[PDB]
Amino acid sequence: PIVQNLQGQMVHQAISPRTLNAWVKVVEEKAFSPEVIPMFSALSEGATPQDLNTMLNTVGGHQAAMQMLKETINEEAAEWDRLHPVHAGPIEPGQMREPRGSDIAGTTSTLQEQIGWMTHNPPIPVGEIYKRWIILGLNKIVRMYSPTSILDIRQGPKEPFRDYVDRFYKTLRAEQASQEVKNWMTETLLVQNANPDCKTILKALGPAATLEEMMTACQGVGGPGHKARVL
Amino acid sequence: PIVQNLQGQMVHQAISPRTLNAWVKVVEEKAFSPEVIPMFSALSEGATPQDLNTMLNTVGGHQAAMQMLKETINEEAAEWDRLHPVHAGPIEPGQMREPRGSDIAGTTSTLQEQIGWMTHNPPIPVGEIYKRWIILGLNKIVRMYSPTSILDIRQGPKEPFRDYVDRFYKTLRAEQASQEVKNWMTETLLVQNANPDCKTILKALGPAATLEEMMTACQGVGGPGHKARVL
Amino acid sequence: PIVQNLQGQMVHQAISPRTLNAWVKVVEEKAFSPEVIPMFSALSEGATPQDLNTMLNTVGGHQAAMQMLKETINEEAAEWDRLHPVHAGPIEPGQMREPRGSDIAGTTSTLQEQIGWMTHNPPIPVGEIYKRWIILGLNKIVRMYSPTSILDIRQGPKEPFRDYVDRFYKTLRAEQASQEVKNWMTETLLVQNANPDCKTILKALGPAATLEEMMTACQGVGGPGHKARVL
Amino acid sequence: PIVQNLQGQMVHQAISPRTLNAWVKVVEEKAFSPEVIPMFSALSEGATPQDLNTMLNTVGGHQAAMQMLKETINEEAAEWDRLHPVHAGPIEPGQMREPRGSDIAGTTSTLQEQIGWMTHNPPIPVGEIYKRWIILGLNKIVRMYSPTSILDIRQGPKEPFRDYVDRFYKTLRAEQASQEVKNWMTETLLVQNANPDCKTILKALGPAATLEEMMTACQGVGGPGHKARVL
Amino acid sequence: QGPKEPFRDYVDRFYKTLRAEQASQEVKNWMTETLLVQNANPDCKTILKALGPAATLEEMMTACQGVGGPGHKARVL
Repeated sequence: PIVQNLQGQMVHQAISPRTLNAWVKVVEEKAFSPEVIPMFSALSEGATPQDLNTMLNTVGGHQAAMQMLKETINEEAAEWDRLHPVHAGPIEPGQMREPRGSDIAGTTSTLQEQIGWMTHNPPIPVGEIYKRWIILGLNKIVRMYSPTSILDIRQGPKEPFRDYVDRFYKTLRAEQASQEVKNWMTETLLVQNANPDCKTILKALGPAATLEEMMTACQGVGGPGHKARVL
Repeated sequence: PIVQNLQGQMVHQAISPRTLNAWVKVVEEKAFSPEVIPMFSALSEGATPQDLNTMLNTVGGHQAAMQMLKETINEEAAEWDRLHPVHAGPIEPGQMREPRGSDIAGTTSTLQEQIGWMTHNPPIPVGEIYKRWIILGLNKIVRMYSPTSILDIRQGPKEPFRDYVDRFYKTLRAEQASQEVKNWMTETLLVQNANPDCKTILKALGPAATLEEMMTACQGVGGPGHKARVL
Repeated sequence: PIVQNLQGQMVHQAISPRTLNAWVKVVEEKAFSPEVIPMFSALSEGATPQDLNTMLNTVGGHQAAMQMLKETINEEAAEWDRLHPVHAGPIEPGQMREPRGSDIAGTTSTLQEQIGWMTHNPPIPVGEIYKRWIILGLNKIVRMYSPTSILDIRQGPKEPFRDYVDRFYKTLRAEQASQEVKNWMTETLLVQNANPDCKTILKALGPAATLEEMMTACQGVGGPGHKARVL
Repeated sequence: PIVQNLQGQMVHQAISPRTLNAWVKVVEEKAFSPEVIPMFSALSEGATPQDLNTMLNTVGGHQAAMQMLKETINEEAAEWDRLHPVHAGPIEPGQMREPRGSDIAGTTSTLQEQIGWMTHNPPIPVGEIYKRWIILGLNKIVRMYSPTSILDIRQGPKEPFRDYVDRFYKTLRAEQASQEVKNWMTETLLVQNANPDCKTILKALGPAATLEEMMTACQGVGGPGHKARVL
Repeated sequence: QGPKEPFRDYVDRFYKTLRAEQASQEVKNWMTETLLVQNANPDCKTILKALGPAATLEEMMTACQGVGGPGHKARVL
C-alpha cells in the first residue's frame, strides 16, 4: 500500500500479514454482508492493484460470490478499454503509459508500474478504480444473497414498534437501491406495513415528524407496553 | 489520522485495523453507556472526518442510536452554515477555502482539503468541531434511554439506602439537573423517601449531609447490602 | 526481514511471532490449499532465507509432503547451479560472492551475505528467488491430492444452486489440470449444477449468460430456496 | 540483543520480557516438540550469550532435560577447547582475544566482548555459535522420549497406507540415517509393510524411490489384474 | 464400450467423437488420459490399466483382443 499523497511526500509500504488476517477472519465470521463494505474500504487504503489482488486472492471459500465478483470486474475492464481510444502513433519515451482494463485488474501489470502511477504528480487513481469495481461486485453479491426483501418486512400483531424498527433499519442496510428510495421507505413503507394498532397513530404523526416523535410513539400497544423499556 | 512529524507539519497516515477492532470491542462491551466517550475520544485523538466517518459506518448494531446520532450531526452542520456567513467576495491567490458545516462532516470536503486545514498554524479545528457534535448525540441518546426521571427516582421500602446512589447518580448525570433543584430534591423528596436509620442522620446534617455517615448507619435493618462493603 | 525492500537506507527487523502465529493459523485452518500462496507471498515480503527456513521448521505435521517440498528445493538449487555453474579454485576478479543454489537456500550463506544481495545495486533478490521454489513445492503438494472427480457433478434438493457452483469452483481451484480443460469443464458443466427445469431456463438465457443472470433465474422451478411460489 | 546502529557499529537493545514470558509458557506448560525450536530461534535474533543464558535461566520447567542441554553445552565448550587451543595469560597488543568454550557460554565473557566479536571482521558469531549448540540440545530433548526408527513404524491391516508414509519421512527427517539403510528400506522393509496388491507398484519403485513417485503411489491399485507403475 | 463389444470398435467411435467436437487438443488429451480407458469394458480395464490408462494408442489397440466379439468389419462410409 502507498500513503501520504494529500500534501505529497508519499511512502510506499509492503503488504501486511495482519491486514490479510483481518480481512479473512471478518469475511469468514460475517460473510459478504452489509457490514463488510466500509471495513473493506478502510483495509484497502492506498492499496495498488497488486496489493488489492493479494487480498482478493487469499479469500478461500465462497466461490459462487467470488466468481460472480470476478465476472463483474471483467465487465468493467472490458468496458474501460472501449471508452479509452488507443494513442495516435508513437508514445513519447519519457511519457508514463496509460493503464488499461487488464492493468487495473492487475492481470497484465506488475507492481513497479503501479507504484510509479501512484507516486506520479498528481497520481493516477488506478486503485480507486479497482476498489469501486470490487465494490459493484460486493454490492451485487449482497443483492443475490438477500436476507429478506425490505418490501415485505411487517410488524407483528403483538410485536412492538421499537422491535419492528430494529428489524426495519437492520434489513434497510441489506437493500441496495438509491438514497431517494431509502428516504422513501422511512417516509412511507415504515407506516404501511406497521401493525393496525400502531398505524392509526402513525398517520397522526404524518410523513415528516421528527425521529423522536417516531421513537416516543407506540408504547401503549404491542409488546410488554409502557413499562418494558423503563424497568 | 494525522500524526506528529519532526521534518515539517503533521503527516496523514491510514487507520489501524487494531483501532477499528478496538472500536467494535468497546461498542460491544459498553453498549453506548456514557463511559464510551473517554474511549471514543481516545480512539478519536488524531482523527480526520474521514476517520470519524469510518467509526460511524462500521457500527453494525444499535439502529436507533445510530439514526438519532446521524440526525444530531446533520443538524449541527445545518446550524453551522446559517451561523457562519458565506462571504461572496474574492479570496487571496492560493488561500485555503473557509470550512462549511458540510465540510466539517466531510460531505463537501475530501481528505486532501481536510489535511490542508489541519496543517495550518494553529489548526482550523475541523474534526474537533465534528467530534463535539457526535459527543452531544451520545449524551442525548444516554438521556433518551434513561428509565425514570431524576425527580421521580426512589428507593424501595425494603432497601437499606446502601445502593440508592447508583440509580440516583446515573439518572442525574443523564438529566443534567441544577445544583439548586438537586438541593430541593435532597431536602424535600430525599429525606421523605430515605430509609429510617439513614433519615435521622440526613435530617441532622441538612441537605449537605456527610455521605459516609448514612453508609456507616443501616447495619441492622436487614436485606440487600446491610453487612459492610469491603474492597 | 528488511525495511524498504530494494529501496535504500535498508534496515533489518526480527522475525515477529505475529507473522509466525499467522503462518501457523493458515496451515491449521486450510493447510497448503492454493489460496495461501498470496498470504505466503505477503508473509515472505522482505524476508531473508533464514526467516523462510524458521517458517518451514515450524511445520511439525505433514512430513512426507514437506520432504517433497524439500526435495523440490534440492532439485531447484541443483538447476540453479547447473544453469549457473559452480567454480573450481579462486574466482578470477576475486570473490564478490555470487549467490549459488545452496546460498539461495540459506545453507552455505551468512545473514550478511543474504542482506548483501538486497543492498547490492543491481540487487539479487534471493528471498523472491527461494520463495518461487517454495511456491512450486506448495503447488506440487496440491497435485498429491486424494482423488476428486471433476465430471461428477451434483445438483439435487440438498444445497442451493449457488452452493453447487461454490462446490464446483472449489473443485476447479483445487484441480491443477490444464487451464484450457478447466475452462472447458466450466463451459461444459456450469448449467449442470441445476435441476432439469432450471437447466432449461438457464440455457434459455443463452451462451453469453453470466452467474448474476443465472442466480436471479429459474423463476418458480429452481433449487433449494430462491424461486418464489412453485409451479 | 544486538541491532544495527545507523552512525557506527552495532548497539545493544534490551531483551523482550513480554516474548521472554511467552517463550517460557511453551517450555513449562507442555511436552517437548519440534515447534519449540523455531520459537527459541525467533526469540534469539541478535541474542548475545548473556541473552541465551536468560532464555535458559528464566525457564523453570523441565529441569532434568534443561540440565541435559546444559550438560551438552558443557561438552560443546570442552570440545571447542580441544579443536581451538587458545594460550594462557593476556592477549597481544593490537588484536582481539580469541574466545574459549567458556567465553561462548558467557561464563568467562563480558557484554563488551560479546557485542565485540560479533561486530569484528573476521566476526566470531559467538551468540549464533552458542545458539546452534542449544538447537542441538533441544533436538536431543525431542528424541529423548523415543529414539524411533524404521522398525517401529507399522501399517495397520485396513490402514490406507497414507499415515505409514507420513511417519516414515518424519522418522528420516528427525535423525539422519545412512543411504545404504534407506536403499535397503525402500527395496525391502517398506514393501513388506505395504498392503498385498500395492506391493507391485512399491517393489517396482524399489531402491530408486522418489518422493513424487511415493506421494502419488497406491491410487486404484486393487481390483482385477496387476498394476505396477505409478501414474 | 458395449458389454460384448470390441475395444477397437469403441476406440474407432471415440476418436470419431473427438473429431466432431470443436474442443482444443489439450481437452482431447485430458479425455485420452482420464476418460478413454475409464469408460471402457472392465475386462479391458484389466490389461489397459495394467499398461497405465494414459499410454500410447499403438499398444492400446494391440492389446485386449480376446475381450468381446470377433472384431474386423470394414466400414461403409
